[PDB]
Amino acid sequence: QISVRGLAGVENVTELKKNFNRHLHFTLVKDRNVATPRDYYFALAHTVRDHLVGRWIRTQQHYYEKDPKRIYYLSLEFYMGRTLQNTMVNLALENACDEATYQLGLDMEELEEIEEDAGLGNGGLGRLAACFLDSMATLGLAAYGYGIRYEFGIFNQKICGGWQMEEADDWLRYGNPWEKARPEFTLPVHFYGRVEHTSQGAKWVDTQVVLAMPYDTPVPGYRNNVVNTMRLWSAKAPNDFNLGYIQAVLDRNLAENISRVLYPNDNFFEGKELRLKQEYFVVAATLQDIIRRFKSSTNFDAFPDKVAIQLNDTHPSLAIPELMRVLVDLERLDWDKAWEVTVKTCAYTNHTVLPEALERWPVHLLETLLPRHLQIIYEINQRFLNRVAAAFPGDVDRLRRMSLVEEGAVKRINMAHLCIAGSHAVNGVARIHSEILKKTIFKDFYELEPHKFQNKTNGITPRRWLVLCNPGLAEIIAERIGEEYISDLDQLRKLLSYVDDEAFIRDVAKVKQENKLKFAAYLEREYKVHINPNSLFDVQVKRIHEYKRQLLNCLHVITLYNRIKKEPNKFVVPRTVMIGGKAAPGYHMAKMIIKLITAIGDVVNHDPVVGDRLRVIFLENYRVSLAEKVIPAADLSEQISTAGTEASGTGNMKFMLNGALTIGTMDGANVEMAEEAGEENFFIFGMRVEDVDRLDQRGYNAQEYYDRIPELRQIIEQLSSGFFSPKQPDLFKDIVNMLMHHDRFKVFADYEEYVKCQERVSALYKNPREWTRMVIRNIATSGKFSSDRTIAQYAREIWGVEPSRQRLPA
Amino acid sequence: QISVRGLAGVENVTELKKNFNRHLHFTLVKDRNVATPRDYYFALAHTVRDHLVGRWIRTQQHYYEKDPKRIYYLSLEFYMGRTLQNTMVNLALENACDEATYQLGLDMEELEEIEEDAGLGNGGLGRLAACFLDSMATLGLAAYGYGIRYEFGIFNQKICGGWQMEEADDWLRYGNPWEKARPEFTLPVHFYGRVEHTSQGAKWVDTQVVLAMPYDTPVPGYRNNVVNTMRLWSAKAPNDFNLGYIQAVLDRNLAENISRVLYPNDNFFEGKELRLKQEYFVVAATLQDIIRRFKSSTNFDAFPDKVAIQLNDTHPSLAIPELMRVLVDLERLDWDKAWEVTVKTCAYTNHTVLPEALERWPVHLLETLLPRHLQIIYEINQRFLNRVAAAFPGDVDRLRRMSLVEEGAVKRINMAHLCIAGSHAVNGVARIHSEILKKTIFKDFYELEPHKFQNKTNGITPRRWLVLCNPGLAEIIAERIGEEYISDLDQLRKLLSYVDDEAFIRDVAKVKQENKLKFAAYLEREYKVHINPNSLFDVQVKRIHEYKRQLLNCLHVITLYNRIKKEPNKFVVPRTVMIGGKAAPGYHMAKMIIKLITAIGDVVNHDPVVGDRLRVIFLENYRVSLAEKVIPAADLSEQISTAGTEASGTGNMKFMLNGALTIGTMDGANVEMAEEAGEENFFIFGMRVEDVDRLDQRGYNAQEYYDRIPELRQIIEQLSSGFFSPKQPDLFKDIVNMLMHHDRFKVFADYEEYVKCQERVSALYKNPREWTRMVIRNIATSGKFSSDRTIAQYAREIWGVEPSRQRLPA
Ligand SMILES: O=C(O)c1ccc(-c2nnc([C@@H]3O[C@H](CO)[C@@H](O)[C@H](O)[C@H]3O)[nH]2)cc1
Ligand SMILES: O=C(O)c1ccc(-c2nnc([C@@H]3O[C@H](CO)[C@@H](O)[C@H](O)[C@H]3O)[nH]2)cc1
Ligand SMILES: O=c1[nH]cnc2c1ncn2[C@@H]1O[C@@H](COP(=O)(O)O)[C@@H](O)[C@H]1O
Ligand SMILES: O=c1[nH]cnc2c1ncn2[C@@H]1O[C@@H](COP(=O)(O)O)[C@@H](O)[C@H]1O
Ligand SMILES: *Cc1c(COP(=O)(O)O)cnc(C)c1O
Ligand SMILES: *Cc1c(COP(=O)(O)O)cnc(C)c1O
Repeated sequence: QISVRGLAGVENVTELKKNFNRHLHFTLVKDRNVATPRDYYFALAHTVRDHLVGRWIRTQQHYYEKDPKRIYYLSLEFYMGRTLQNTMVNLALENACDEATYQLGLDMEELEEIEEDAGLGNGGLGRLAACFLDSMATLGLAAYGYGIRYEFGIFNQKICGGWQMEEADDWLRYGNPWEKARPEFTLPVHFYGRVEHTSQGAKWVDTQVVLAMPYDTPVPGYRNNVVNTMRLWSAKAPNDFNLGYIQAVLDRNLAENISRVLYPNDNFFEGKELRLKQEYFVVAATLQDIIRRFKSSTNFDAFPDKVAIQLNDTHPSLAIPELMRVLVDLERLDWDKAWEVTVKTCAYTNHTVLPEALERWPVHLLETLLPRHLQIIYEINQRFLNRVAAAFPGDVDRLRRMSLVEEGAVKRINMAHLCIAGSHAVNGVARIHSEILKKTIFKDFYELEPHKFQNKTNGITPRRWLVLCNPGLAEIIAERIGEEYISDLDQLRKLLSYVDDEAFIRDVAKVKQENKLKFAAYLEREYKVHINPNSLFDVQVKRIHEYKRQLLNCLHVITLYNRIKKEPNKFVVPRTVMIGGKAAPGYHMAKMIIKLITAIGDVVNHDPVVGDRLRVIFLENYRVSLAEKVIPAADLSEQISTAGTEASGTGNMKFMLNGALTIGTMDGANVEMAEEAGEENFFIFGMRVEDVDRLDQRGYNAQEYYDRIPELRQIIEQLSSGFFSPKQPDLFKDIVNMLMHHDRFKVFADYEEYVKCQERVSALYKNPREWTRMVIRNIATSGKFSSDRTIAQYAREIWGVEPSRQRLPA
Repeated sequence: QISVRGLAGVENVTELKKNFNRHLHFTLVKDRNVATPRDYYFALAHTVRDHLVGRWIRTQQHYYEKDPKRIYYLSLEFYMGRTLQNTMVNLALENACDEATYQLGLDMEELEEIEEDAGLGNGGLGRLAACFLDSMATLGLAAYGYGIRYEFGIFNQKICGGWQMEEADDWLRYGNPWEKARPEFTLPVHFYGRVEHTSQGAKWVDTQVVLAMPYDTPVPGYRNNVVNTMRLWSAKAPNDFNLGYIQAVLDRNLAENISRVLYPNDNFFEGKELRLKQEYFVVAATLQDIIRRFKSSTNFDAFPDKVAIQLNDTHPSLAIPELMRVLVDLERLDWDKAWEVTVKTCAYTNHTVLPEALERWPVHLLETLLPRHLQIIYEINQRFLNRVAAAFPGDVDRLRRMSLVEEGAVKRINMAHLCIAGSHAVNGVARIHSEILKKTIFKDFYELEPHKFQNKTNGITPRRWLVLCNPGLAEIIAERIGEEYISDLDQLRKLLSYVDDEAFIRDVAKVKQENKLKFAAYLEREYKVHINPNSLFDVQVKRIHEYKRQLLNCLHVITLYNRIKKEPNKFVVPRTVMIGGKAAPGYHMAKMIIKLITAIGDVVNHDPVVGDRLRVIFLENYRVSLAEKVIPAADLSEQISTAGTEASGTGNMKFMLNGALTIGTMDGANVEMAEEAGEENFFIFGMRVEDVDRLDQRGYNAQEYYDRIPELRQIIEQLSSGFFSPKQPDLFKDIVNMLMHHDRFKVFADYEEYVKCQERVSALYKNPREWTRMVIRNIATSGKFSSDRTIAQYAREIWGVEPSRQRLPA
């Protein structure tokens, strides 16, 4: 039906129908009389998978023959979401599959909804890794994603009595048709033991062994016939493990727990032994695989010419001492040569400056679990500090600040300092964040080695985040400027010539309206709730965290409610305020924020004086598949973190691409988005980084704001007195106490400017033509935020490889 | 090449090659350049599996339409072995697959050796269940096997320093291509809780829930296009299970442990809670499935007309109170009606009279785990004892003996008594065993309800145990009498007309000689040991147990050694004595017996005076796939259990079919084998049951035999003094002490007759023509021991269904 979804040729459709029926019969062992919709989904997924495998084999064969430099992207998280539609988009099969299924009496959209998200990440960091894989394949890079195949991904969120409850995400229950187990490339990983010093070096002995079994998933590029690999490791006990008899078999679970569950924290370091085991597990298995592939092309001087290892935050930082262990202890390279190879091979991306997010492992843990790695870390530290002392003689405090070993009650290893010492490139993820790294937390390292420090502003894939989730928008764009923009997003600039075009204005608004109707209906069906689709859709979706300031949004919502109640017969622009996201299970304040949001909804949504002027909805179980539905429906994107706290953001970019305007602080990538679109086309408010710093020097006193702003005082009195919790009047006292006395994120300091800026949003929404013209100016300038741009910069400036848009033969 | 393996038509071969390459490419995601032999095995298995699925769907469809009476065979064990060859045999595909693989440059026999045994049983009981499934499919019965999908089957046995070591049997590591997961038919199973009595009956509440997920495996009949189902249940935790967060997810293993591992005991009741959970798990899931299928054909009067449930020993005995629970508590039938339905539905097969093998569960366990079932058991008992009291008034001791509840230190439920009370048929597994049941342990029950008690002599499938494992023998038989004997084994009687046929005599001996050469070579390759293939192959393979008397065999072997050493220059018929089998991990005496056998080997095999006259080999890791290799190579089958202890045996039958002569006691099915072949064609020795009873009344005194038999005294002195363990002279004192003072199985009492009978074996082996003529008389009369005969008797005399040799259409 729509051009960007490709051709539905008679031959293709016939062949797809044949293969669908073949899989239903032979693969699934069903006939049409007892097949369920889930069987039909699987028969389609196997049909589409067959089209990948030829390209997958040929791509991997091509890399063996050409022997290009290989890029290894190491991450503890790959937030992939669903695969079926993305595969169809990238193979140009969507219209053919639609037609084929339609002729079989089936609705393909319904089958798509059956697939489970691969929820192997927490939020932005995990999703960035997924976008990056898509871009590396699209740009023809010989790239491999390496991670852990968690049995349970990010928990499913249920809301019960307004509180978050967690349920296990048993995503593999019905099988995963996309992966291929490769038990033949199973590798041993060692833990515990002790170090023996012999005549010819150190030996790590008496270890416990866990096997790492790989599962491979194909990663198709956009219409270029390249299919790369994501290799995820699963933990298995050896067969002699603990080998009365019955108990020894049941105790195999202790080893296999390593890959059981994703730690559900976003921007918070928990410090548990199981997490450290996960980190080493992924690193040790991956590095053996890398070395095997290198040897099957003595001479490790060429290793950095054939291998790049990108560390996604510090989570895989043990790659640095593990590489040194292998080169020194097993290959018998001298230390200095090994270190040169290591530094030239590794590069580190930092994703946060929040102190509670930084990994600082207790020395006693490393000593017990990884005794050889601790020795190597100490030697790295001594040699590194010797360089510092030579460059800054007498500066004893600098030595203490830069040490990999932190002194204190418990000695800890600072993993970020290890990553900087052992990498040839260190980057932040947006311009403001990379500057903050050089001025504050890594200032000392920047002064020693300025050449290491770079910026690589984040991006998102326009395949998933435009073509897949918003085909109506993709199509009206394609009608004007063709299809090349899908792999060259800078071509969206051509849309600025259609800012005064009456037909284009109408089409952009029509597509938004359709997306809003479709989402309003989705809400009714799956969650028994009614919304006005003519209201402004005001959306804040992201993990729940104090720094992201869902609480600031809550204060605005209550302000609007109180204004309506004060002057009920005055016109206000109707809004549907939607907030969604998961709280980490142990993060009490985040769980209280969720409860506050639902409690505000319980009052606002049932007040007959409000009517359909204001609705507050908590969107349950926010995840990649839900993002694909809500983002195309949004009018206003809330990006309201305290300046200096959101390293980049990527949700922000998804909203910009899909025709929402942004209300935001000058934080993370918001700064660059505003620069690209023009500040006049963005709703900027609040303290800049420098203003936050000035307040911190003086002392933040929240009481001053309470005393000066009557509207704010009223809200705090309502919270304290039980207005939003009549049966439990003190339910929110922890929230009030934090806001008044211990608010690290200065919610009150941005309240007045936020409310005023929100009034400007409402004023523009009253003039649909001008709202839509501003939207066009945003979409048109979103090209910089393609992850294709991001990856091309990594490739050229860090990895030393050239991207290619050349197609492999089919 | 050979006729019984079917046709290799050009069209068939071409199609198999095409599909093999299709699976290698699309299913396995390999090309020929990186494929391993394991990949080739999987590509073949998927190719053969495709030929099953059409017949499988059609068979199950046919049962839905015709609605025949369904037979449910409940077992905790299904000892299946490998599937690939058996599937080819039953579909007549073996020669075509051989030719197809040969044209691809591959050796099919090598690929077959890659497949793991499905080792989901311990020995005879589990293997009987597997033979039965094959016969039920071959006889066109609408039959379902129901069990547990253990993650770890019977342990792999390694011998280290002559001792058994156990290793986990991780049989699913590389995947199982034969099964199909059916997560859509997942069912809840309840544990713990308590009983509430309401106005309208008992309710079982506050239970813990475990999910039972079914996996289905096809069971093809012999060339009749029938494919039945074996449904095995796997334990899964619900997603809200224990739902800090991380620990709750890791604790899901506690529920999933139910299906983790097979208890490795043969003829020994251990009494562990986990085993009871396994028993209930299989019963509760299976009964829900049965009832669902019955309702999808109010009125449970027709239930026994549409359903038969066969209990494989007492392991699934909880089916009786579970059926009552469902009918009374959930369907609201009155007790008497429910009991009538239950009794008419259930039948019980007993497999042992050894007292330590009988299940007697402590009441406190049932009270905690299954409180409603315990109440139902007590009510069954009271009503049953009321009938006993009315039939035998005043006989208070009979009431105590027959009670389902045993008094004592700990009260126990006798599960055999429950099975008799709640079944319309009770059978033993060989004539002598069924008679023993009526005279001894179930005498009281027989007097109350004589009509319940039957015999069904065991059997083996001639598909696996002749055609598959011994194609050379199958072929030379087929050349004379055609192929119909493979599904009608009584036709082997026609071979008696070829007992004086010189060509047939020569061919029978030639096939044995070929099998011996092939096995001698297998031993060299896989286990670095050399044997004389002209020696008599004297084989005892079965689980290690005192009752099976591997020790009696050991005494004969030492006797032969001592005779050689006494008169080294006298001719003796050369022998290779092979003993193999697993010991249960906690059965200390069984483990000592293994060590004795290897220690005898260490002395005998290295004595230069013995030469190649005598070799003693312990066959490591005895299992179904090893049975298929060693049994066709055997000359002498050792079946030497103390009279009254081996309920039937089935190894005995496998040897008879494959051209070995038998040395044995009049125990189990040996009695019927000797009756069929003629006692003159069997090497019978030792005490009969009545002689054992006479010795028990007088008192067995082993010292008397030691005092009277100099050859026996010498052996005991050798064991005691360290002749077979020079570095640890007292290593075998537990064995000596048991034989001299606490031998329940009267080894010494049968020693003299055993040695004399063995001398008669040697004398016959010296005359190859007469040995082979006796062999022909055994093979010719083995027809009774087809499991097809056994199943036809169950079908007619217990289940009330008619077997059919009619083919479904292809
Ligand atoms: O489990 C942990 O220990 C953990 C998880 C995520 C993070 C994390 N740190 N930063 C992020 C997000 O990364 C994305 C992608 O760069 C940025 O857009 C966000 O600004 C940042 O918060 N996530 C830190 C620690
Ligand atoms: O795990 C247990 O608790 C268990 C296992 C097997 C047995 C068992 N009882 N009898 C058998 C064997 O059954 C076969 C098949 O009928 C007979 O041929 C053997 O004689 C018998 O020992 N096995 C008892 C208990
Ligand atoms: O000996 C070979 N001949 C041809 N191709 C090979 C050989 N070894 C590896 N390859 C290719 O590389 C393999 C995948 O690379 P790996 O990820 O290093 O195992 C296969 O996909 C092959 O296409
Ligand atoms: O509604 C129906 N129409 C046709 N066949 C059915 C229907 N329901 C069940 N069946 C058959 O029975 C099913 C298997 O039986 P089950 O083991 O009871 O699920 C399928 O194999 C079908 O062939
Ligand atoms: C993009 C995305 C995020 C990151 O959003 P931010 O607003 O940048 O934190 C988190 N979760 C999901 C499911 C996403 O798709
Ligand atoms: C047949 C068989 C048995 C039973 O043999 P018995 O000699 O009757 O105990 C045990 N194990 C395996 C592997 C078998 O094939």
